[PDB]
Amino acid sequence: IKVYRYEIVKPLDLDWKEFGTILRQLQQETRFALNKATQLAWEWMGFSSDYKDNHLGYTNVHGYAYHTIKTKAYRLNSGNLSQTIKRATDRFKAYQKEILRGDMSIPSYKRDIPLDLIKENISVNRMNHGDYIASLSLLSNPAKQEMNVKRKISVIIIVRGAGKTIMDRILSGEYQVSASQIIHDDRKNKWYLNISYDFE
Amino acid sequence: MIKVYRYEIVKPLDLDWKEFGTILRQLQQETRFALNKATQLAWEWMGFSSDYKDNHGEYPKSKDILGYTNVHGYAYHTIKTKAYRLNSGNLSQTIKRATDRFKAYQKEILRGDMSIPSYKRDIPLDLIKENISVNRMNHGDYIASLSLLSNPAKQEMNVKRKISVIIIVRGAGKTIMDRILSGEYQVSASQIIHDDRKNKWYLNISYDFEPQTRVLDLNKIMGIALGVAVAVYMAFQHTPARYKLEGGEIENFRRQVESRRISMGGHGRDKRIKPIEQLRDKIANFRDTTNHRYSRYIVDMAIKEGCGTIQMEDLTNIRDIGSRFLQNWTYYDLQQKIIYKAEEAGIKVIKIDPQYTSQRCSECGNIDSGNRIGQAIFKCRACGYEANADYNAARNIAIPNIDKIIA
RNA sequence: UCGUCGGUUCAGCGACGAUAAGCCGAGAAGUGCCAAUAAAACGUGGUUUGGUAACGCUCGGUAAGGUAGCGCUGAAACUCCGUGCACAAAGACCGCACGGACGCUUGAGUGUGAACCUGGCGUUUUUCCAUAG
DNA sequence: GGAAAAACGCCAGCAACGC
DNA sequence: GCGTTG
Repeated sequence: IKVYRYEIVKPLDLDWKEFGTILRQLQQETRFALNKATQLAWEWMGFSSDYKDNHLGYTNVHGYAYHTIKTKAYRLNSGNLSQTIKRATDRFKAYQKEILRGDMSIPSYKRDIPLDLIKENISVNRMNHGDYIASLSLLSNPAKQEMNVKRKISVIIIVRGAGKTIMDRILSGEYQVSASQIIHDDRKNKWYLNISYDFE
Repeated sequence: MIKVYRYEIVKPLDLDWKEFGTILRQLQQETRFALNKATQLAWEWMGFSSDYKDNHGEYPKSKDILGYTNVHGYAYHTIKTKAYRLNSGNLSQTIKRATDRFKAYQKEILRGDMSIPSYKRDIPLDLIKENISVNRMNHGDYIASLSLLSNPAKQEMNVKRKISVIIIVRGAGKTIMDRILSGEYQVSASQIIHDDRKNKWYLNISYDFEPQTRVLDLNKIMGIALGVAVAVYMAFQHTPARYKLEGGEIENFRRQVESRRISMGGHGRDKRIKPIEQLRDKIANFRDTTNHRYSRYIVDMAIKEGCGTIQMEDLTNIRDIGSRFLQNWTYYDLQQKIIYKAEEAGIKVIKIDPQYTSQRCSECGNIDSGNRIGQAIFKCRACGYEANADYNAARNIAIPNIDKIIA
């Protein structure tokens, strides 16, 4: 259930300008969904005001927020958008009593946001040549029929030394990949992949 | 200009200390509530205005939706029910601070470069300038009378008038308070703060004052260099006088807290960390006192030589500032103290690019990387200039447009 | 050696405390742990409630200057003398003003020395451990 | 990795009128 | 002198 990051040198079938534009667009939609889910969690928990209610078939705040957000955040994969909205609504529910008491203001989210990835959308592969391919399902079908990306996005990851013990038990079958993220480092201009893994 | 002086509250006059402490803690809880709820209401108005411009076409008028020109006026009307114990002018100033911080930073908050500000537990108590009154008695006491409670809180706590405390007015605070009471200085909006180490309450008075007008020649410039063998070196172009600060006390304190940090359960996080924060607050207070001393010496040595302009480096793009003497200092704190004390003295502070400033010879201007040959001495090649490296650097700082001259 | 009080910070000095990097309470928001029960989203996923006291679990306690006893007198903290004014236990008193004598700093300021622009919020890296090359 | 600390950075420090 | 709103 622990994390290890793996720096991405390049995508295989793309250049570093198409892939970077795709990742900045996905970061914009991830931050939109994170802020809007906090607003809808504020509205759902009561909490609002008189001037907004003086101006639904959902069990929980996650489903209502998901079905509201998924129209405008259409470029993200649906499981990834669900994993993003779950993070925002669980952060609001873990902090709800201090928000009501006035020991805290609103939860907020930074610009250089991580991109979520459920375990159905992460693959890794070694070949006979020696490189390490991470296959990432990052887009939806209305986004893949418009950016004309044909397959899952395949990138090469630096697996050296300390993480090389970690990755092989992933490919053996001994480690299970949990939910991961794609993160960015602004000072290094470096994209990393925070692979979470399981052992019992 | 405006500065701050603190005064220690000895005792309340007509109350006991236990009731007075309970009242102060309750007003702290209400101040923190008011700050965090005003932040929440400003964020909610931001979201409502974005959704209104989406659904309608224009931004909504606050006076039609809320009933108020400002969101501060709506936040007062909301927060006033659960913050009924605060004095209403102090509550209005607190909500004004919260909504002004949210309003000034709204583009940075919308862009994601800044978080929405949350406010902490041990918060100061605001006091508008109409709620402060100090009086000196005939036997030498100083009474500060403070409006802290509302009209319901005075009835529920059995208080009839303002709360009067006794303050200690000694030293430079005697001079500040005597200039307050004669009208020469003017009180601004002030604070009640608390000190956990000594368990002391303080009246933190902000005062407006007009500084002393001098005659200083704007064409004379003093240059300040953060040396590698001494801490600060100061030089001039128009005069061969040179001043320096070396850290003997800095070098002594730096290993008397390194010889102490060589050795370094079940009742929470605030135990297991209580003796190390004493050492950390000691280090922070030492750096604050040292930066105040250094700043007063640097501005005093520019009053002495008639200079009207101070020039020093710019430390935002160096990244090897640990190679200087001081070695890990709060350089920003020192430079901000330099700036406000020079503005109070009448001197302009101009930060310049430290392009090379240690390879240039300061007598002709030839830049060679092999000029300094051992980190204390400076040898030129084109004129044979023999100097101290920090003095040569400080003399290179004191030239009026040296950052354009080098590059 | 570390700390407490002597107006604020750093240092000194006087007087004290110390196994204080100690010792003890209560409580249950969270990370575990144990029981059940398992939503949203696309078999995967992980939900909701209760208990438990292990916790860098939560909120607190716990040492540290001195002071005159018959409504008056006036004792006691960082130089002395005088004259006033104010003060009977104190988290709260040991102070203030004026005059002088002795110093100190550069005729004034000063009375242990130097200094005395803070508070709030944000950011991002650096520490410190754990870990593996 | 985790979980915090500390250096860097910025700005304020209300006003007018009514009971 | 506090309370409310620009």
